[PDB]
Amino acid sequence: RVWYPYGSYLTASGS
Amino acid sequence: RVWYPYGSYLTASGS
Amino acid sequence: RVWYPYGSYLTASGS
Amino acid sequence: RVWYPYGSYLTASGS
Amino acid sequence: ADTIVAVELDTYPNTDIGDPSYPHIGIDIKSVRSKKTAKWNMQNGKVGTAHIIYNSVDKRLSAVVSYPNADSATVSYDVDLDNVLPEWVRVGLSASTGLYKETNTILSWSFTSKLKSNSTHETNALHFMFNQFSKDQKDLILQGDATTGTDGNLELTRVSSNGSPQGSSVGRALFYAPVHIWESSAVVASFEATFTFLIKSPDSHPADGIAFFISNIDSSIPSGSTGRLLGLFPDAN
Amino acid sequence: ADTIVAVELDTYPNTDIGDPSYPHIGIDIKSVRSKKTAKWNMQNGKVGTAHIIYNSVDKRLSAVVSYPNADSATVSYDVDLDNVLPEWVRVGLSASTGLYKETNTILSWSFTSKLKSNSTHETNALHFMFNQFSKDQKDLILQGDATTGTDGNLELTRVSSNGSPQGSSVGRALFYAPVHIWESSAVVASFEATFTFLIKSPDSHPADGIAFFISNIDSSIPSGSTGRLLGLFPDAN
Amino acid sequence: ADTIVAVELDTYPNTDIGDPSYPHIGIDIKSVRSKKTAKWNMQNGKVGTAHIIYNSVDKRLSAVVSYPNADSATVSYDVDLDNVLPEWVRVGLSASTGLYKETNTILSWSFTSKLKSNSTHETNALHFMFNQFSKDQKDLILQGDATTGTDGNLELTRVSSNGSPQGSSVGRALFYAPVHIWESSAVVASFEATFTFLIKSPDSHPADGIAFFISNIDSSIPSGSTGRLLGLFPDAN
Amino acid sequence: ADTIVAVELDTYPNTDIGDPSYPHIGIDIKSVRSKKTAKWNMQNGKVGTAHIIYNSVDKRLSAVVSYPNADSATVSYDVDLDNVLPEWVRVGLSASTGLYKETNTILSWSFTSKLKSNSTHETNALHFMFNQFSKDQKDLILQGDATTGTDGNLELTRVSSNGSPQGSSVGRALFYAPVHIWESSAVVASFEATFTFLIKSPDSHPADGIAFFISNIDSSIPSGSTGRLLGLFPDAN
Ligand SMILES: [Ca+2]
Ligand SMILES: [Ca+2]
Ligand SMILES: [Ca+2]
Ligand SMILES: [Ca+2]
Ligand SMILES: [Mn+2]
Ligand SMILES: [Mn+2]
Ligand SMILES: [Mn+2]
Ligand SMILES: [Mn+2]
Repeated sequence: RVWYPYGSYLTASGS
Repeated sequence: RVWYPYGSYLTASGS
Repeated sequence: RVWYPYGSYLTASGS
Repeated sequence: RVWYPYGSYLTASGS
Repeated sequence: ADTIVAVELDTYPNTDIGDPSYPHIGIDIKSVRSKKTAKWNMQNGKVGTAHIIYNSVDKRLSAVVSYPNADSATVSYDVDLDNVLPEWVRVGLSASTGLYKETNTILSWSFTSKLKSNSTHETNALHFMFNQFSKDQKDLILQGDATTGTDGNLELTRVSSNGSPQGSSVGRALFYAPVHIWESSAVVASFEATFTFLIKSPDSHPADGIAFFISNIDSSIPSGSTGRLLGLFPDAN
Repeated sequence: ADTIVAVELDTYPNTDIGDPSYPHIGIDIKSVRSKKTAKWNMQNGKVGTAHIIYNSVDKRLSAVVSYPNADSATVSYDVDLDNVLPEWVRVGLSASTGLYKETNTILSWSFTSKLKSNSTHETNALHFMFNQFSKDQKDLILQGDATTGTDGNLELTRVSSNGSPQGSSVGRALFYAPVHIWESSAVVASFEATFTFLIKSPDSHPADGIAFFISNIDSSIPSGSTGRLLGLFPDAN
Repeated sequence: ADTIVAVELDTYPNTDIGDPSYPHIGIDIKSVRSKKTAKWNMQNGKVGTAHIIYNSVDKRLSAVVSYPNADSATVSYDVDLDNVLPEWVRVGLSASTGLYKETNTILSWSFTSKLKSNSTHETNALHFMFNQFSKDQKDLILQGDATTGTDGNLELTRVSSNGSPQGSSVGRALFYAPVHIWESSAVVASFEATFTFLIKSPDSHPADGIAFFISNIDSSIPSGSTGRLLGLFPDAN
Repeated sequence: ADTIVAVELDTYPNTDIGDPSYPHIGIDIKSVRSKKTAKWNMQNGKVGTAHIIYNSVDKRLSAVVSYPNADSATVSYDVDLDNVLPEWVRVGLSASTGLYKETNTILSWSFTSKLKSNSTHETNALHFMFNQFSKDQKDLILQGDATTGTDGNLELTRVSSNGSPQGSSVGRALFYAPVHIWESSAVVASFEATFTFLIKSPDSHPADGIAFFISNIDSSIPSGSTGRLLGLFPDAN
């Protein structure tokens, strides 16, 4: 856990 | 004079 | 870090 | 072909 | 005023001026109101890559932005740069913050331009690649809050001593030499740009974004072009 | 059979199988019947240039053929090479004659391919450039009547002692190493090919043309693929 | 029967055949007994970099091996390659283990060759870059225990599942296409190669080394050339 | 006040200041009196080629000048450029005439510089290529009588309408952007430059020469540096 905020979409991987 | 045969088109220059 | 043998001497860097 | 002066000697090519 | 053509990596949605309701990628032509956009899954905290391409045959400007192992976003727009930009331009990177902030760190940047006139193999080319930025990068013109040398990276906007980003900041970096982007008698003209960035944000939403742009040589940061204006436009028309 | 993708410089109009009523440029996908074509003002006697580009972002294959100081011809077609070609291929040049003839001389040839996986700067590249062809070009696979070394050029089809072209001839030249043209996990994949040619013809109409092609590694000249088949297809379906 | 020219990253003192009494880098011309060596502070578990260059003007073969932050080991030798190698050769990487072992992992490999001849601006060039290695790398020739695919890397010798190197192992990798390394007509001929490596020894006692080599097109591993012979020479004369 | 490093194409024996008694090529380090020279069979009316290279590993500056079919003049000198030039410099071309004249026409110019640092695969590079020269070449700095546009070429000194060279003339051309020619951290630093020239003398009695040089960013033509001084040095010490 750390984060990618108000992120958007679908199937992706770079934690 | 030498040539570009049954040539096709328009405005061009390489004799 | 298994440091290691077969590497010469003189100036280095590590911990 | 104004050949020319200021160019050394030895092996060449021309006509 | 200046003549801008840019590919923006917009992090905040200012629906009050065109922005879609989510972080997005976009192509701007002389206006902050993108001619075309695409959804983008920004990932606060990690290193991403942006690839931008254009050639005079298809006359299509396309961009790709992705994160290692995640999905990538693509945006394309048909445009004849010949009658939008002057034949000589300057290329650079711009970034800004405002109410909300984020870091706008550039870890590497490369550019390649090629122009072959109708005389054949008469190709003119320009290429530069930056993987390390020194404290004194004489081949770069820094405007606004831009600075180099820190960790070998290029920080486009203000960053505190500990690394915390600051609000209401703008800065750009343009490559020093003018670039011949198009020629009247050119069989083929093309260019490709690439750069890796790192956008980290402490507060709620990060803002405002980064953008790759091409402009008239003597271009400079418009006054008040902070925030939603990405340091590229004086107004939002 | 083989899997071909080619950009043909068709010099003779075989309207009996699709050809437009004039010399043309075209994009062929597994068939001699071009998916798209463009008019071409061939110039018997002089050196021309052909530029071919493709990138996985726009997935558009485009070509440009021109003569110094004349007008150029452009052809483009949207195609996702990923599901047309195998990930490993071979690239080469093909040419042929039949009832009518012409010389099919290649004066220079360069190729560049780049593949960057989703791991970032993980770019794989291949690049070769031929400006001189020796009598023994070990990095080329010659098929049919192809020969190198004469005047440092690559003659794809039969040429007499004095330089007169011969009828019913075919020959190709493929670069020796296999090429990785696309990868499953590739953010961006692109390639560009360029070559200068010299088509001279003694008789009425020159024929049959030259073509840049990509195929399965072990590809070879189909039987009877002379004439209208440009040494690429077994039939005209 | 084989002509070999190589820069060796000797991690092992076989002082019984010439090796100095410490890890070193050296230049070999048709013999395992280096013409010139240079002390090398090899570092186990750390990624290193090797850079090799050569030009026909100076006729000097130079190499640099370094680790980030540490210093560099350099070695040079004056040799006219026109009198040592055939016109067409094949380039590659080799490594071996014997009584003692280490992993000989290659993380990336680049190579560039250029030849200019009796014609203004007439140059032939070959360039390839590997940052990722597929399980099926069709443009590489793997000999002996060499393999690819594991973490996108190229393992020159056996390593097992848990990543521990095996003794008495030998492997090589050569680029598929032959290379034109020189020609009489050539005005300027040069080449440069680069590769990053990771030599790890769990037992912590490295052997035997990695090497960059050039040889005749038909080269293959000599009998019992494991261990001190680095998979290059048949004997130690 | 200026630091100059140059490879001179001296078409004139000013044996009163060191020049051998025939046309030659030489390497100058802060002085017009070459450190090392080499006989050169200069050819009037014929296009020639100059190739200059240098790397930090060997620290040798080499140059080759040749004409198609004729032989090559070569010259090398061992010099560590880290102790002669500042970190940032500007590269360019210079030429002059005096009592006697010749045309100093440049038909093409290429340059490539590279720096690798304390980071695996971390390199900075600059590359530019000129085959055509526009009347308004904004990425070049023309000093003295230098001009561009005439036949797409770059005329370093005066030539008049009928193409006849003028005496007592001096001109230079420098690339606009500063160049990073070296750095302490650099593991491998190198550069190579190439240009084709046409030295013609109607009267048939050449003078004074052309030169490729590197200098501090703020360099300009010294007073009375026409003639034997090649527009580089203020005196002949
Ligand atoms: Ca916005
Ligand atoms: Ca046809
Ligand atoms: Ca050993
Ligand atoms: Ca002189
Ligand atoms: Mn926007
Ligand atoms: Mn057709
Ligand atoms: Mn040894
Ligand atoms: Mn001199």
